[PDB]
Amino acid sequence: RVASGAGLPTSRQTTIMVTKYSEKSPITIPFELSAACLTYLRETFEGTI
Amino acid sequence: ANKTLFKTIDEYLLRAKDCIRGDTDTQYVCVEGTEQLIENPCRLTQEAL
Repeated sequence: RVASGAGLPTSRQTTIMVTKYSEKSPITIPFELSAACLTYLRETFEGTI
Repeated sequence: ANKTLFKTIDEYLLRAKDCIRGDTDTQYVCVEGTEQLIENPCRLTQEAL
């Protein structure tokens, strides 16, 4: 605020209050495997090379 | 306004300034203090450009 000279209206106090909010934006990516991959990952048939 | 030179330029600095209200679409004269006076050098030279 700035003090006023003669003849000019003096300025009053003010209090200004504002609010802000967040936002959301999820992301997704898939990956897929074949049943043969899942079989051969666990199972070792007869152990050959 | 036809005083001596230095009194003339002092009167130009103080008195010879108009004011126009800047809120409105049409030009209205303002009263002292509400908004600052406008320098107009044409008033000293007494010419239009």
